[PDB]
Amino acid sequence: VQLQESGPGLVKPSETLSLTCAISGDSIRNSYWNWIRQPPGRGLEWIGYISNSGSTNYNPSLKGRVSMSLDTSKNQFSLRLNSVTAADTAVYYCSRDKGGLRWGSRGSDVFDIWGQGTMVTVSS
Amino acid sequence: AEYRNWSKPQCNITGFAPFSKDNSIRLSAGGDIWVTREPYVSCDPDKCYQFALGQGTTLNNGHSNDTVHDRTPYRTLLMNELGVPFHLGTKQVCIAWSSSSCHDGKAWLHVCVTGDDENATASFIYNGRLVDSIGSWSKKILRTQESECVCINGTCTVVMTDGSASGKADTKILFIEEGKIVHTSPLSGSAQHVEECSCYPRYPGVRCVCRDNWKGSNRPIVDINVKDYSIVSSYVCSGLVGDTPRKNDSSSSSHCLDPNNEEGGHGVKGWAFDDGNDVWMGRTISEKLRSGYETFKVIEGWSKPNSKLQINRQVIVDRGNRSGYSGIFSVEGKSCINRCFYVELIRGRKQETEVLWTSNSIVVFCGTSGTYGTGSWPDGADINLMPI
Amino acid sequence: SVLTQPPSASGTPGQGVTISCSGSTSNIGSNTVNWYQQLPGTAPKLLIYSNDQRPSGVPDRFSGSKSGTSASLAISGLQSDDEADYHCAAWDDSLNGWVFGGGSRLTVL
Ligand SMILES: *[C@@H]1O[C@H](CO)[C@@H](O[C@@H]2O[C@H](CO)[C@@H](O[C@@H]3O[C@H](CO)[C@@H](O)[C@H](O[C@H]4O[C@H](CO)[C@@H](O)[C@H](O)[C@@H]4O[C@H]4O[C@H](CO)[C@@H](O)[C@H](O)[C@@H]4O)[C@@H]3O)[C@H](O)[C@H]2NC(C)=O)[C@H](O)[C@H]1NC(C)=O
Ligand SMILES: *[C@@H]1O[C@H](CO)[C@@H](O)[C@H](O)[C@H]1NC(C)=O
Ligand SMILES: *[C@@H]1O[C@H](CO)[C@@H](O)[C@H](O)[C@H]1NC(C)=O
Ligand SMILES: *[C@@H]1O[C@H](CO)[C@@H](O)[C@H](O)[C@H]1NC(C)=O
Repeated sequence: VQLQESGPGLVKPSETLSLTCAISGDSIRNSYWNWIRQPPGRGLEWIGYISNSGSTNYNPSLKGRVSMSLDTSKNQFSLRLNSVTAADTAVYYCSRDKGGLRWGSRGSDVFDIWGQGTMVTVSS
Repeated sequence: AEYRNWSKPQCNITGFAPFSKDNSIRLSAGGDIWVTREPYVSCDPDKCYQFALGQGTTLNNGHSNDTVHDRTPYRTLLMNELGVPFHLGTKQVCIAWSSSSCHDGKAWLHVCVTGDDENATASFIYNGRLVDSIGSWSKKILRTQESECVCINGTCTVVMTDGSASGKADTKILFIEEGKIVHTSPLSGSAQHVEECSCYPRYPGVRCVCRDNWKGSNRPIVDINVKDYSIVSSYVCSGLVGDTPRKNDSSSSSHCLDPNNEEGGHGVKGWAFDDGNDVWMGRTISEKLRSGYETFKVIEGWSKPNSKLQINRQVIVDRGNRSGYSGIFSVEGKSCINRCFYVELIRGRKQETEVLWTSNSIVVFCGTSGTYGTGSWPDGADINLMPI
Repeated sequence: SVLTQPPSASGTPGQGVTISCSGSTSNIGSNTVNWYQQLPGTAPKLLIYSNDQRPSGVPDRFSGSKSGTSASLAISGLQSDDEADYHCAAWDDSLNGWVFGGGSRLTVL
């Protein structure tokens, strides 16, 4: 599969950042889809994931300003970050967690497929 | 009363010691004991109960004839004390040929599936009253875990399968709060067939070792997150597959991402759980039939794929004695969550063409951090002295 | 991030470097660790999962281990192609999500 990100390169402060990730190959009906963000010169930060079943999870550190949705008709899924601040600028990747155990001594190939990312800048 | 959290750590397991026995078939020769199949054990915060799916008849009865069919209108979920045989005083808590009973620390929850095979009703009865109900979504023999469910913080999780028993089927995890279905999440992950899960609490969620009836002789694991309703799945990494029919230990394999396609054309309800990187598991002695039963720990069998290093092997039932569905239930200790398992010993048709009925007994072992000995605890009922 | 990594880890070509992720109990201590390689300018790529396994394609020179509440990634061979950032992801249990705490940049002089 191939995940392609698309979003506004520049977002005004306190506005809403709407990113989109388009998925090829396998359809978005069988895995969890996560958003990761990497601030410039910093490490990756997990935003949250959503599956078409309604199972959603968000990073508590975001203070609940994040919203993600799926569209199986378009085979796409979008991020709806709210009230962005100057510290919200980062490269936003969309990745896939195909499932697999997340507890105990056995894990799985989570984030096996990533996207090239989009540099979302927050300024005026 | 308070909701069970299961927040205590899982204490060390060095083996399994006998905890209970039924002797139901032996007592059936003289007593009035229900004809039962597919049992399980679930413990309320004070004491443990045994459940079964009675055929709506007793063993010394004319209606016990041809009691081999898995789904009849007269099957009922029998429930009583762990140890008391299913006598005429047993409480039939619901109508079901596929059930899942489990206690949330305040009241019992019973998921009971009955009705026609194509059109089936799953009734969710909480605190003695019917609180919810759903219908078949795939219209092909709706079923459930056939064991205990797990309730974390009052949010019980049940595994409901609907579809073919030899092909792709839709498996949904239903999150139920006080008998009301609050969420439903279809199975997601690497498991291609999930059926008859042996769920146990693994804080902060639930872990279920299910049975693959389509292609896998290795048991899938399904992790259920009661917080955000996310379901993940894989297979057992241990090379000693615990699902019969299977291939022998020399030619068996399990790479815990796909079914191994080794004699996966059938299955039996089984169990397993993780002790660190090791896996405690139980499986029948015979590779083709459900005869005998051992339990053992495979070293690095949970993390390292295709691990065949077994240790602490125990023979629960000897090779020449019939076994059946087995399952796991968790008991809250003083400071830990002990894991116990039950083994069903099936007697009657069609393996034994002497009697006309098909009943069972149960033998329950519990994990211990101390020492133990050997021995075998079979049915012990001579089929020649049983009524025809 | 919760996971802690050294800002950088360096080693001469031909030798081997070990990169360490340090986690808590509801972290690497109880869950597995996945090691991701991010080339400068591109997306991170999975290198190690389940602390030992390797995806189909990842060379055998990359190995992993877990010691209690810490994880180590060992890179034998160490050609100039391995100069990249390495991130360690563990499924946290106190937040029911993923923690990275990356930042380890590997330089091969
Ligand atoms: C699977 O289970 C679900 C849930 O139980 C089923 O869904 C129910 O299906 C029943 C049966 O179709 C349906 O009840 C009918 O509702 C109709 C209106 O919606 C009624 O008109 C109808 O009454 C007529 O049919 C009955 C036989 O079904 C007769 O006994 C009755 O006297 C009526 O017949 C007279 O009237 C008709 C029309 O005027 C006339 O043609 C006749 O000659 C006669 O004069 C039923 O009451 C429920 O409404 C459904 N409920 C839901 C929630 O869906 C589903 O059908 C099942 N499917 C399978 C395959 O098993
Ligand atoms: C038992 O059931 C079978 C089939 O239902 C029937 O043929 C038989 O007559 C019954 N009675 C006995 C004694 O087998
Ligand atoms: C159980 O749920 C309640 C909300 O009804 C919450 O306040 C409490 O912290 C939960 N307990 C847990 C998750 O252990
Ligand atoms: C075990 O399996 C192998 C391969 O399927 C077979 O050759 C052998 O006969 C079986 N039995 C024993 C005892 O090895």
